[PDB]
Amino acid sequence: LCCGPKLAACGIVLSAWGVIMLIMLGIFFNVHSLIEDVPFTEKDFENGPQNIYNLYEQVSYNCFIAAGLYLLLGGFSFCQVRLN
Amino acid sequence: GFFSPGIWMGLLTTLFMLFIFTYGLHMILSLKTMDRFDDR
Amino acid sequence: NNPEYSSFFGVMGASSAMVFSAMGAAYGTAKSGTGIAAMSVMRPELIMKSIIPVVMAGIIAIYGLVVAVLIANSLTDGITLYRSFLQLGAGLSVGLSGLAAGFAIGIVGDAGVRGTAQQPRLFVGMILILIFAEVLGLYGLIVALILSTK
Amino acid sequence: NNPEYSSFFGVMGASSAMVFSAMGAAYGTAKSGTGIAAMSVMRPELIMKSIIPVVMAGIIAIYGLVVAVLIANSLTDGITLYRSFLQLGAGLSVGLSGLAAGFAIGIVGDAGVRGTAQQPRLFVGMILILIFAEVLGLYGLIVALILSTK
Amino acid sequence: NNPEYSSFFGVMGASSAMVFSAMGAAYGTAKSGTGIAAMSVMRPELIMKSIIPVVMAGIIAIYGLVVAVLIANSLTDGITLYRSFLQLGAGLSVGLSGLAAGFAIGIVGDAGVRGTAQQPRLFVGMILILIFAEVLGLYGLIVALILSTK
Amino acid sequence: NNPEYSSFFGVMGASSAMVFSAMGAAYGTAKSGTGIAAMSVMRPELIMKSIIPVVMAGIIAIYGLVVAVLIANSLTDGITLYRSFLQLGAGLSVGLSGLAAGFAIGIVGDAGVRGTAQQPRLFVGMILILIFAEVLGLYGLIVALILSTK
Amino acid sequence: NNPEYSSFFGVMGASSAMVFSAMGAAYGTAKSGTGIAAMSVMRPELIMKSIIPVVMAGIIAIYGLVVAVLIANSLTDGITLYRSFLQLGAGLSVGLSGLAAGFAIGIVGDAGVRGTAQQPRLFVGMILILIFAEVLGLYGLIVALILSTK
Amino acid sequence: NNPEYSSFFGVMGASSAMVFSAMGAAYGTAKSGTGIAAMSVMRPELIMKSIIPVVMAGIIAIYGLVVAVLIANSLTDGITLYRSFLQLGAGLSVGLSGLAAGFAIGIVGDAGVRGTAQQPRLFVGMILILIFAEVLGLYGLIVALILSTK
Amino acid sequence: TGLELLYLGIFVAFWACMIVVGICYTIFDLGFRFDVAWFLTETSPFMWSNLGIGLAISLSVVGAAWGIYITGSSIIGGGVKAPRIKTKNLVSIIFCEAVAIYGIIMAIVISNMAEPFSATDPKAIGHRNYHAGYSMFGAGLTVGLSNLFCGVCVGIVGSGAALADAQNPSLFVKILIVEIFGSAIGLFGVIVAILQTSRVKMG
Amino acid sequence: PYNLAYKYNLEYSVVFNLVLWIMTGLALAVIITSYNIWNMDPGYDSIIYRMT
Amino acid sequence: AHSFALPVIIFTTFWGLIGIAGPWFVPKGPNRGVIITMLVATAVCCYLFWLIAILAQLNPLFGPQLKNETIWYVRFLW
Amino acid sequence: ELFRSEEMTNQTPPTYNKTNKFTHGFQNIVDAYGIGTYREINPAPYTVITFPFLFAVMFGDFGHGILMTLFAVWMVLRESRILSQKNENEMFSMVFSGRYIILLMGLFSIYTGLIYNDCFSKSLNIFGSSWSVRPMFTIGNWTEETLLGSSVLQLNPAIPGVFGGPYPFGIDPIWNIATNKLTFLNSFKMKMSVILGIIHMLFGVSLSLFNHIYFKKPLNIYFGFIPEIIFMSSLFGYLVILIFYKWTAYDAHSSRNAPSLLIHFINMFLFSYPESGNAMLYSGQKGIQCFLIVVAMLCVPWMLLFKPLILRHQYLRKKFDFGDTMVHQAIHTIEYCLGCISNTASYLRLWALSLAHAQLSEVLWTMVIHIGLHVRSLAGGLGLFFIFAAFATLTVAILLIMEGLSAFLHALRLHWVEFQNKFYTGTGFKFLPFSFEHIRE
Repeated sequence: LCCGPKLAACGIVLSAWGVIMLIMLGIFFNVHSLIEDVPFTEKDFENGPQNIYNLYEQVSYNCFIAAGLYLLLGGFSFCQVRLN
Repeated sequence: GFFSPGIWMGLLTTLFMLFIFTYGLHMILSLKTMDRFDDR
Repeated sequence: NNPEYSSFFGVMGASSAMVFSAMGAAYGTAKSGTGIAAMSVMRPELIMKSIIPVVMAGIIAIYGLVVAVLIANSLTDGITLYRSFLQLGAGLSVGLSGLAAGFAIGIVGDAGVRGTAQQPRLFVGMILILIFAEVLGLYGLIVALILSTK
Repeated sequence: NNPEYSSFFGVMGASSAMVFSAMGAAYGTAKSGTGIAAMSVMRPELIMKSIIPVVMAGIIAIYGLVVAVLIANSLTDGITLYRSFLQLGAGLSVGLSGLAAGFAIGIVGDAGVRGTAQQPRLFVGMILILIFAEVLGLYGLIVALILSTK
Repeated sequence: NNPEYSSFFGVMGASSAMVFSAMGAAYGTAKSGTGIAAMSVMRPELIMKSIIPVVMAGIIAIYGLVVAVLIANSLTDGITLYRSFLQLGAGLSVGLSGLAAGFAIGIVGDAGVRGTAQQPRLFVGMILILIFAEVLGLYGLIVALILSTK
Repeated sequence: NNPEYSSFFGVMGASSAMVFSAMGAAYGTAKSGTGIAAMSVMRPELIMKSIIPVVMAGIIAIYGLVVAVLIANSLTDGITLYRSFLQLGAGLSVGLSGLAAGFAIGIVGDAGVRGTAQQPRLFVGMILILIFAEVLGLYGLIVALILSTK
Repeated sequence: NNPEYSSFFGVMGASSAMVFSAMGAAYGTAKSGTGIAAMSVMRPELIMKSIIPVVMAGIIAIYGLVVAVLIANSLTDGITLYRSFLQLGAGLSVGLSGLAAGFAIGIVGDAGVRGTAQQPRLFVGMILILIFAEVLGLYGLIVALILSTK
Repeated sequence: NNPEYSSFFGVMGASSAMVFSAMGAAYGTAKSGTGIAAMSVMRPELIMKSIIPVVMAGIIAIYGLVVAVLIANSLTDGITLYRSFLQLGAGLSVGLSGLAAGFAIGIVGDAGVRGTAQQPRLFVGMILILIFAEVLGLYGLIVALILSTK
Repeated sequence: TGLELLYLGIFVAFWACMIVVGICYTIFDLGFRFDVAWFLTETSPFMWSNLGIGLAISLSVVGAAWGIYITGSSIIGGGVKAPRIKTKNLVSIIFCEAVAIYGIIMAIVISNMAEPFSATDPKAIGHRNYHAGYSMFGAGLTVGLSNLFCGVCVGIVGSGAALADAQNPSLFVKILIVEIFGSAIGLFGVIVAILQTSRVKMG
Repeated sequence: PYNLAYKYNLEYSVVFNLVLWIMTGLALAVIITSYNIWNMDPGYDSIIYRMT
Repeated sequence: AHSFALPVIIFTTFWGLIGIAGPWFVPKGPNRGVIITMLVATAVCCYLFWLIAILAQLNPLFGPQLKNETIWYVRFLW
Repeated sequence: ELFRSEEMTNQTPPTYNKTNKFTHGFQNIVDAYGIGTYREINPAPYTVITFPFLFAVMFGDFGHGILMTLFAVWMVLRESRILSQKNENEMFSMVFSGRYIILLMGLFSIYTGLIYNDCFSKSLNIFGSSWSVRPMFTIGNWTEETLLGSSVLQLNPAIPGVFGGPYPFGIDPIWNIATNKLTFLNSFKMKMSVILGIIHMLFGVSLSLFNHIYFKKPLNIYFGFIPEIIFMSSLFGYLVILIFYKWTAYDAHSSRNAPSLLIHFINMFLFSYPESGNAMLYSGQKGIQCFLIVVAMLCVPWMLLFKPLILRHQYLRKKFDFGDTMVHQAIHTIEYCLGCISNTASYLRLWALSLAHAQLSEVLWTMVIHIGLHVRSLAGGLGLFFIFAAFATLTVAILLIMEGLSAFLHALRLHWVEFQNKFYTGTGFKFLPFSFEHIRE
C-alpha cells in the first residue's frame, strides 16, 4: 500500500526518534538501577535493594521491546517511500 | 438571630407564590392588540 | 441613653434630599437643553424664552439644598432616633418628590419648546404646564418642612 | 470607647466623593468630546470654543477632590463616630450630586455644540444652560461642606 | 489587639486599585484601537500619532500599579485597622476614578481620531480633552496617596 | 492558633489566578481567530504574521499560571490567614487584571488584523497598541508577585 | 479530630471539574458542529478536516474527567479539610479553565471552518489557534495536578 | 450515630440526575424533531437516518436514570452523611454533564439534518460529532458511578 | 428587554448579596451562625412534602399545557389549507394529556403517604419522618420537572409533525416516532419518583 | 466592659424581617416607576420628525 | 563535594578564550566583523548565564524535599 | 566600529544594509518592525546572537533543542532541493527563510537546556551531584526517619555541616526530583530574568552614544545619554548588584529574618527606613539607598529641560520652535523613565515562558509516557510503543511548535520594544536597486 509518502515520512522520523529515546531510557534504567524513580514499586516495600534493581531491568527490557516495534515500523514506512 | 423558623418558612412559601405570580403576570403583560382590522 | 447610631438615618436624609433633587433638576435640564439646542437652530429668536424650563428645573435643586441644610443644621450626636426618622422622611419626601417633578419638567420642556417654535401660541400653555410641575415639586418641600420640624 | 469599624463610614465618604465626581465629569467629558470631534468637520473654528463643556465637567471632578481631601484630613482613628457618619453623608452628597450634574453637562454640551455648529448664535444659550448644571453641582459641594464641618 | 481578619480590607484595596485601573485602561485602549485601525486605512500618516489615547490609558494603569504596591508594601499582619480601611479606600479611590477616566479616554479617543482623519485641526483639541480625563484619573491618585499615608 | 477557612481563601486565590487569566486569553483568542479567518479570504499571505494577538493572549494565561503555581506551592495547613489574604489578593489581582487585558488584546487584534489586510502599514501600529494591553497584564503580575512575598 | 461536612468541599470539586469541562466541550462541539453542517454542503471534501475542533473539545472533556476521577479516588470521609479545599480548588481550576478553553474552541471553530472553505490556506492557521486553545485547557490541568498532590 | 437531615443531599442528588438529564434529552430531542420535520417536507427518503440524534438525546435521559435509580435505591434515613454528599455529587455530575451533552446533541443534530438535506454526504460526519456528545454524557456517568459507590 | 433586564438585575443582586454575607460570616469567624441543618430541620417535613406534591401535579400540567398551545396553534393554522390534519395530528395533544397524567398518578401516590406527627422537638423525633419528608419533596420535584420538560418537547415535535403532514400525508407516521421518545422522557422521571418514595414511612 | 452584650434587640428577627422587605418592596416600586417615567416614550412624531 | 573556584577557572578560561582569543584568529573576508561580533556576544551571554546559575546555588538557605521512598533509594544508591 | 547602512549616490537616501545568505534573515526580522534611519546603528549584528540567546532562555530544553536543531539541519541539507522547486506553502517558506535563525535557536537552546538540566523533565546526572550526602543525613540525628517518612517528606537542611558545594555546570540534578523545586528553581529564573534584561537594556542605551557621537550632537550626550545611563544604572543596576551580593553575603546561618531583596528595593525608592522588621544587607545601606534615588531624580532635569533651554539661548545668542522642542524632549523623558520601569518588568517574559515550558514538560511527561510503562513485560513494551508515539506527538504539537513559537515571538518582541527603543530610532526607506530578481521564476 502507498498510504501517501507524506505520512510514511512522518512515521520514519517518529520511529527514528522513538528508537533513540527508548534505547537511551533503557540504558539509564540499567545504569542507575535514578532520576525518574517510577519503577512501580510495591506498597509493601521492604529493605531489599535487589527488588528495585529487578524492576529497573524489566522497564529497560520494555523500552527495547517498544523500540523494536519502531524498528519494524521504520522498515515498513521506508519501503513505502521508496516505492512511492 | 436574624430569622426565626416561622419567618423563614413564611419566606419560602412566599417565594413559591411570587414565582408563579411573576410567571403569570409576565405572560399577561406580554399581550398585544391589533393595529388594524383586515377588511370590511 | 439614646440608641447608638440613631443619627445615621437623619444624616442619610440630608444627603438623600440633595442627591435626588440634583437628579431631578439634572434630568429636566438635560431634556430641556436638548430640545432648546435643536429648536434654536431654526428660530434663534426663541433661544431666550426657551430657557425658562431650565431656570425652573434649578428650583428643584434649590429645594433640595434648602431641606438638606435645614436638616444638617439640626444634626447632633444625642438624637432621640424619633427625630432622626423624621429627618430621614423629610429628606426622602422632598428628594423623591423633587425627582418626580424633575422628570415632569424635562419631558414637558422638550415637547413645549419644540412645539413653541412650531406654534408660538404654545408659549402660554407651556408655561402653565411647567408651573404645574413646579407646584408638584413644591408639595414635596412643604411636607419636608412640616415633617422635619415635627 | 466607640465601636470598631466606626472609621469605615468616613473612609467610604472620602472615596465616594472622588469616585462619583470622576464618574460624572468623565461622562460629561466623553459625550462632549464625541460631539466636538464631529463639530470639527463643519466648523473647525469652534474646536476651541467647544471645549468649555469639558472644562465645566472638570469642575465637577474638582468639587469631589476638595471634599475627599477634607474628609481624609478630618478622619482620624479615634473618631467620634457621629463625625464619621457626617463624613459619609458629605462624601455622597457632593459625589452623587456632581454625578447628576455630570450627565447634564455631557448631554447639554453635546446637543449644544451640535446646534452651535449649525447655528453659531446658540453659543450663548449653551453656556448658560451648562452654568445651571454647574450650580446644581455646587449645591452638592455646599451641603457636603456643611455636613463635614458639623 | 486588632481582629486577625483586619488585614483583609487592605489587600482588597491593593487588588481593587490594580484591577479597576486595568479595566479603565483596557476599555480606553480597546476603543481607541478600533477607531485607529479604521483610520489607518483612510490615511497611514496618523497611525503613529493615533497611539496617544492608548498611552494615556496606560498611565491610568500605572496610577493603579503605584497605589497597589504602596498598599501591599504597607500592609502587615499587625494592622491598625484604621490604616487598613484607609488602604481599602485608597485602592478603590484610585481604581474607580481611573476606571471613569478610562471611559473618557476611550470614547474621546475613538471620536477624536475618526474626526481628526477628516479635519487635522482637531488633533490638538483631541489631546486637550484627553488631558482632562488624565487629570480626572490623577485626582483619584492624589486622594489615594493621601489616604494611604494618613 | 491558625483560623479555620484561612486555607479556603488561599486556595481560591490560586484558582482565581488561573481561571480569570484563562478567560481573558480565551476571549482574546476567540476574537483574534475570528478576525484572522475572515481576513484570510482576501489576504492569505498575512495569516502567519496575524497570529501575534493570539500568542500575546496566551502569555496572559501564563501570567495567571505563574501566580497559581506560586500560591499552590505556598499553600499549607497551618496558614496564618494574613498570608492567605495576600495569596487571595495576589490571585485576584493577576487574574482580573489579565482578564481586562484579554479584552484589549482581543478587540485590538481583531481591528488590527482586519485593518492590516487593507493597510499593511498598520502592522507596527497594531503592535504598539497591543503592547500596552500586554503591559496591563504585566502590571497585574507585578502586584501579585509583591503580595505573595509580603 | 476532623470537622464534619469536610468532604462537602472536595466532592463538589470532583463534580465541578467534570461538569464545567463538559459544558466547555459541549459548547465548542455545538458551535463547531453548526459550522461543519453549514460548510460541508458547499465543500464536502473538508468534512473530514472540519471535524478537528470537535476532537479539540473532547480533550477539554478528558482534562476534566482525569481530575474528577483523581479527586474521587482521593475523596474520603476522614478528610483534614485542608486536603478538601485543595481538591475543590483543583476541580474548579481545571473545570473553569477548560470552560474558557471550550469557549475559544467554539468560536474559533465556527469562524475557522467557514473561513477555511473560502480559503484553504487558512487551515494551518486555524489549527494553530486550536493548539493555543488546547494549551489554555492544559494550564488548568497543570494547576489542578499540582494542587491535588499538594 | 447517623445525624439527621443527612439524607437531604442524597435526595437532591437523585432528583438532580434525572431532572438535568431530562433537560438535555428534551432539548436535544425537540431540536432534532424540528430539523427532521423540516427535512422531510423537502425529501422523505432521509427520515430514517435523521432519527439517530433523537436516540442520542434519549441516551442522555438514560444516563440520568442509571444514577438516579442507583441513588434512589441507596437512599435510607440512617445515612452517614459522607455517603449523602457522594450521592449529591454523583447526581449533579451525571445530570449537569448529560445536560451539556444533550444540548450539543440538539444543536448538532438539528444543524446536521439541515446540512444533510442539502448534502447527503454529511451523514457520517454529523454522526461522528454526535458520538463525542454521547461520550461527554458517558464521562458524566463514569464519574457519578465512581462517586456513588465510593 | 426591559423585563429581562429587571429579572437579571434582581438575580445578580440576590446572589451578590449572598456572596458578600457568606464570605463575611467566614471572614469575621462567626460561630456557624449560618446553619443549614437548622434551616432544614426546623422547616416542617409537612412543608417539604406538600410542596413536592403540588409541584408534581402543577408542573406536569404546565408542561402538558405548554405543549397544548405549541401544537394547537400549528394544527389550527395549517388546517386552513389542510383540514385533514385533525384526523391524525391531534394525537400530539393526547401525548400532552398523557404527560399530564404521569404527574397526577405520582402526585396522588405521594399524597396518600401524608400523615400527622403530633411532633415537637426534632431532636430524636421523626428521624424517619424527615427522610420520608425530604424524599416526598424530591420525588415530587423529580417527576414534576421531568413532565414539565417532557410536555414541552412533545409539543415542539408535534408542531413539526403537523407542519410536515400539512404538506405530505406520508410523513406523519414516520415522524410520530420522535414524539414517542419525548413521552419516554417523562416516564423516566416517573420511575425515579416512584423509587425515591418506594421505601418511606410516616409515624 | 466584662464582654457584656449590648442587648441585641429582642424580637430582632421580626423588626429585621419587616423593615428589610417593606423597604425593599417600596424601593423597587419607586425604581420601576421612576424608570417607566424616565423612559417615557413621547412618540417621536407630530413635530419631532420636522425638528429632527 | 565541590569548590566554586575551579568551575570558575575552567569555564572562565573556556569562554574567555573564545571571546578574547577567538577574534584574533579570524579570516579577513567580508564576514570578519560578523564573526568577531558573534564570538564575543556568544561568549559573554553564555558565560554570564552559567555564572548566574552557579552563583545562585552558593550558600543555599534550604535543601530539597524528597519523598520517603526516594530518600531510602538515595541512601542506598549514592 | 559599528555596522551601519551603506552610502548611496540633499534628499533622504535609502537605507542599505548589506546582508548575506546567513545574516539576511536576521536583517528581515529587524526590518519587520521598521527601516532604520540612514546611518543608524544596525541592531542585526548583535541580534544574531542576542535573540537566539533570549529564546534559549525561554526554551531552554535539551531534548527539544535537539529536535529543533535537526529540523534546521534538514532544511540546510535540502537547501539546494528546496530552492530548486515550487513551495506554495507559505508556512514552510517562512521557517525555511529563517532556517539559519532556527539553527542558532536550537544550538543555544541546547546550551541553556543543559544548564537548566531538563530533558523532558529529566535531569542529566553525571555522578557529580554532591549537593547532599544522604548517609550523613542519617548521621545528623535522623534515626529511622523512614518510619515516619511513610507519611512525610522532610526537607534536607542547609548548613548541616555535611552538605554543600555547587554543581559544576547547571542546576544540581537533585532538584529535578524535589517537591519544592517550585521555589528553588522559580526563584533562580525570576532573578536571572531581571539580571539579563537590565544588562541588555544598558547595552541598548550604550549603543546610542556611538550614534549621537557619529551625528555630532553634543547635546544628546551632555544632556541626554549621561543622565539617562545614570538614571537606569543607579536604579536598576543597583538592584542587580544586590541580588549577587545576597547570594555571596548571606548563608543559611541567617535564613531567618534574611533580608528581602524586593522589600529593600521598594523601600529604597520610597525612602522607607524602618527601625526594625527588615534586616539590612550592609551597614550604611540607608545612605546609599537615599543617595541613588536622589541622583536618579536629579538626572531628570538634565534630560527634561536642559536641551530646549540651551537651544533657546543659542537662538538669541546667534541672532528654533522653543515650545515644540520642549514637547518633544518632555515626551522623550516621560516615556524613557516610565518605560525603564515597565521594560525591566517586561523581561519577566523570560521567567514566565521558561516556567511554563518546564511545567508543561513535567506534566506532559508524567501523565502520558509514564502511563506507557507497566510491570507486565510484553504488555508494557507493546503499550509503550503506542503511548510513546502519542507522547512524541504531544511533545511536538505542544512544546516544539507552539511554545517554541510563543517564545520565538516573545524574544523578538523584547528586541522590538525594550532593546531597540533605546537606540534604534527613526525611520528610513528600503533600498531597492536595479536587480535581476526574477531568477527562480
